[PDB]
Order: sequence, then structure tokens, then C-alpha cells
Amino acid sequence: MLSLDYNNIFIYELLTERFSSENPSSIDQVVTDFDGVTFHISTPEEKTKILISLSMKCYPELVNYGTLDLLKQIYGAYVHEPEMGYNFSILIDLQQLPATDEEKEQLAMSISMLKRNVLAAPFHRAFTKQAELADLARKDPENAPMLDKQATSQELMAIHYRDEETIVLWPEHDRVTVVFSTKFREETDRIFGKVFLQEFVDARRRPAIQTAPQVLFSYDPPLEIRDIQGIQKGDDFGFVTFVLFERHFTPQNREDCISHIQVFRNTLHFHIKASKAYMHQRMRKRVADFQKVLNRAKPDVELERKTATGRSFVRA
Amino acid sequence: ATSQVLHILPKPSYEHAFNSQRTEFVTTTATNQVELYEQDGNGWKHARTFSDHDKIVTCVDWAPKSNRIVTCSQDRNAYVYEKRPDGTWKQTLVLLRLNRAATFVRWSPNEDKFAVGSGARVISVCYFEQENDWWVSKHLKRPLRSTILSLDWHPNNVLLAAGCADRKAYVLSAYVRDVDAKPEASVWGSRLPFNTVCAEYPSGGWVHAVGFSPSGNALAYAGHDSSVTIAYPSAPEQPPRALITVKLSQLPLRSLLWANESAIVAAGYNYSPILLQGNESGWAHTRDLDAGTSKTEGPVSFTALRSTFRNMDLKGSSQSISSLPTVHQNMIATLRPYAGTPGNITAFTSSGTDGRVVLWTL
Repeated sequence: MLSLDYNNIFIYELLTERFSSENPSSIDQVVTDFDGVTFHISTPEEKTKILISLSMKCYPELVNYGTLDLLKQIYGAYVHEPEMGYNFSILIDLQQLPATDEEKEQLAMSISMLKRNVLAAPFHRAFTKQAELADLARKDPENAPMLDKQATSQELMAIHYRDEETIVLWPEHDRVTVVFSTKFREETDRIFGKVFLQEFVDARRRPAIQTAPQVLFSYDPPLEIRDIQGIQKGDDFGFVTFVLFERHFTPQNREDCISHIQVFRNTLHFHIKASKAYMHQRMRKRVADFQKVLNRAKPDVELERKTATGRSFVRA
Repeated sequence: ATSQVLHILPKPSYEHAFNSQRTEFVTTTATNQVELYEQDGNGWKHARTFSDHDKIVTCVDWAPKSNRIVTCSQDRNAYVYEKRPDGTWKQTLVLLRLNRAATFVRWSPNEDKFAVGSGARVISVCYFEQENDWWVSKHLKRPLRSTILSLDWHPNNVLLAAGCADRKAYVLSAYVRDVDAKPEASVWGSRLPFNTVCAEYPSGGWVHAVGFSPSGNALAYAGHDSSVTIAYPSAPEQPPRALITVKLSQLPLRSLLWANESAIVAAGYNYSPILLQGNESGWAHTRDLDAGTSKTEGPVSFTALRSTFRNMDLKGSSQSISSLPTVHQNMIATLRPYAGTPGNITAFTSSGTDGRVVLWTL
């Protein structure tokens, strides 16, 4: 694979089975995910009823940035009391299930999409507030810089979404800026991570990909995040900034852009691993050419003619 | 000087001996077998294998007048082989009583006894008793401190030189009573009982090779430091008249042979025999016997088509891997008299780790 899926594959496949099934069996399944997230899927009252539940260490921050109204909008009737030990929970009934195979497909997708629907709330808060500031700035272009200056400090979101990261984002009348305060703690990933983060910034400075968000990088923080909690300049973090302009989150694009920006650091983490799998296949190619430099030291003798299994043979 | 390549053996050939008729030769392949080769018009043919050893054979020798072969191996045994009237060879185990491998063996000039060097810090001088039909071993052991790398006997039956890995060349009496006649009073001594020591000569590196002058009045020996030393003794308990060391510019010598009282051939890791000349005033390296010292289209065969593709595939490119300019392609392990009166070698032979057996005429 060249780029990560946005949804949890297991919940998609599992619900695609049970929504097709004529005869459901019971389940009890904890299921890990990226960024320290964890799902629990089980059938607690009946084989007929699936409870999907989510655990995520920063969910208390995400409830401040309006998460429950987004989840109640998406999951509606299926929302349930949080399972003990989990932050959020949804109860889907296989007999009360939607009618068509394309309703079943989009419900199995929507429920597997839970990690990026819970982590989307601060992005929708920023996109919908930039739509207000875009109208206020269009009412007075000389007031607009001061609306941006106050929204840069008053409307800023920060999510400590895993212990070696922070995502910080804020609206201004023409953009949403998002900064990843990103660190690789595993030292062989820190060494490759310098290459992967540097070549990521140097890629944006080429004619082919000018249509993308303006990425920027440093290792100290952008001036407008220098006093956020957990952001510290000395601790060998790197500060990848994306500036999403109004053209990067136009109504056709918003949902792909939210899905695609959250997965950023996870594609670099995956591609650092998948680059070791590349360097190895390129190393064992050079080893196989050093074989030729030693083979010229073996004196020429014909090894005797043998059958395919190595047993001796008597012809020619 | 001229080189003639007598045979190419399929495996390394640390040692060989030609019989007194020069009609057949024995040789030690780098396994527990010993090959016997015979003339085939101008060629040579494999006649028989001896195989009585348990482990790798280390050295072999063939008594001129009495026609018996003797063999050593890492199995710590020796065998003496003697011709039965029907044409085959009678093996006979010799109880060497060695705690570690046998390295190197020589028949004495009267062929009544033979000496075997060892890794066990000792040399087993073996002789035969018609009273018992045994071979019995006497251990020389007093001064020897490490593995024995080579032996040579004096032209009188008593004195034995040995090169040892403790960087020294020993001269020992191997007089065994009720085999030897009395030794003549001579430069090395006259009070001469078994294991009395006539010299403990120094070297810079391991002494690979030793050999007395044809007159017996000097010893030459050769170091892994790539020097040849010639020692001229005076009398017992007395310093030598000269201890001339000539240092070569080449890789080490492994074997050594007096051509006459004034000239020596030597050979080894340099892939080529060399000639040294001198006397008790001084010695110098004087010639290389190999012209390789100077470092000197048509239809195409199926085996040249197949090998030019197998070269492109297994190796870098089509082009052949070159020969060395010398006749031998690997270290020349042993160097042996072949023709001329004793003390005027006119031709000698050598056998290599590459498996070439070669005749050299001076």
C-alpha cells in the first residue's frame, strides 16, 4: 500500500459480514488502532445487537471542542450509554438494520470511520468559524486583520492526541492553519524521520505540487503557538505546519481533507517502517553482486551431472 | 635451468617421493589417502591408493635402496609400506606413542631408522627389531619447545636437524645402539649419545626447512621471516665460524636443498625456486630458477561459448582470470633431489599446494 486507509478495516469487514449474515454469532473483541486508540466490539445482551465502543486518551479535550453534537448528528438513534472503561459507545441492532445493500455498505463504513469522526470535531469547529470570519472580513477588510489577530489566540484548538504529539489549529478569514508538534521517540525512526520530514518540506517547493497546502517546518514553534501547554522548543520535536486555504476545504473537499490531514504523522510512521523493507531489498541486491567478486576466486571445475533432487546421474 | 611439469594432481600435494628407479612416485593428497603414480609413456597414471590412516596425511617418504614407503598423519600414526612379491604393498602400523599429530617424516641415509616430527613437543626416531618384528620409537624431547616443522638427517646416520616453531633450528644426536655403527668424531661432536644437542640456532621466524651440506660440515635452514641462514659449526660448546643470514625480498621459503657444497636451492610461498650461492665468507641470492621471475582470430569452441557466458553470469565479465607468471600457481610445499651424484644435484623436483609436480634441471 502507498497510503493508509482512514477507517478501521476490522470493523468494516466485521459489520459487512454481520449485515449480510442470515444467522449472526456472538462476539467479544477488543481491537487496537493508531495513536493509542482502542475499540471494543461485543454482543452483550443478544447475538442480534452489536455494541461498538471507543477508548481514546484525549476524548475529554474533544468534548470541549463540540464532539458530542457531531457524533449525535452522525449516529443518531444508534448512540448508547458509554461502556464502562470506554469514552463513547453505539448499539446497532441487526434486525432493526437499514434496508438496501448500499445503506448497509455506508453504515458499515460510517461505524468503521469512528476514529476520524470523533477526532473531526475541532476541524469542523475551525472550518465553520472560518466561514463566519470570511463573511465578517468581507464586511470590513480594514477590521479583518484584527478579527484574525483575536481568533489566532481566542479560537485556537489544541489536542494532545498522543503523548509524543500535539495538533494545534486555528481559523483566520482565508485559512485554517494546523501545526503538528511531531516527535519520533524510537531512535532509528528519529534518524530516518529527519529525512522524511525534511524531504516533505522540500517537496512543496516544486512546480508540480503547488496546488497543495503551504507546508512549513522548524525545530522552534510558530509564533502563535509558543505558549500552548506541552509545546516545548528544546525537546527535539519538529513543528510541521500546514496552511489550508479556502480552496483546500471547499464543500466537496472538507470531508476528505479532515480524513487526510489527521492521518499525516501515521503515513510518515508507516513509510519509515516501509523504507526499511525497501533498503533491505536494495542491500541484498548489492550483496548478490559482491558474490560475483568472490566467485572469480573459486577455481573452474565442473560439478558432476545430477538429477533435479541432487541424486547422481549417468548420461552425457 | 628448465621446468618440466610432470603431472597435475586433483588435490594439494604437500609431500611426494619418487622411487629410486624414478619410475613411480607416492604423494599426499590433502585427505587420509596417499596416491601412488606410475609412468605412462611420457605421462603419469594413478596406480593405487593407500588409505590406512584415520585423518589427513601430513608427510610421506620413500627409502631409496630398501624400497619402503613411510607415512605420517594427523591421526598420530605412521605406517611403513613394503612390497609383497605378488606386486601389492604390505601396510604396517608403527607405534609412535605420540600425544598429538605427526607432522613430517624422513628415512635415515642407511634406511635402517626413520624420524617423525610432531606437534607433541617431541620427535619419534623409529627402528625395526628382527627379534620381535616390531617397529619401536625413541622420543627426542629435551630441548624441543613447540611443533616440529621439518627434519633432515646428516649424511652420517646419527645426527638429526629439526626446525621447530619456537623460532629455532636444533641439531640433535639420534644415535640408537644396536642399529648404528659408532659416529665418527666430527665438527658437530664425538661425545654423541642419544638426544645430546650440538646446536640451538636462532631464527627471526618459524624454521620451515633444514638441511646439512653434502660434506655434513655446515647446516642451512629457512625462516618464515623470509630469510635463509647457513650455520658453520666449530666444535662442541663453542660458537660457530659463521652464522650467515641472507634476507630475501620475497614471501617465505618452505623447503630447502643443497645443490652442492657451495650452492642451495630454496622455494616456498614465493611460488618459485631460487638459487643461493656462497661459502663460509658469505652467501647471496643469485638466480631465480623460474623464467616467470621476469613476469613473461579463428573458430570458437563450444566450451569457450559456454564458459564466456558462465563467466558473465558467475563472475564480473567474460574475461578469463589470469595465470601467475610462475610455473606453480600456489605455495610450493616440498623440494627434493632427483638426479646427479650425491652432493652435486643436477636436477630436483617440487610439489605444490596447487597439485603441480614439477622437475627442475639446473
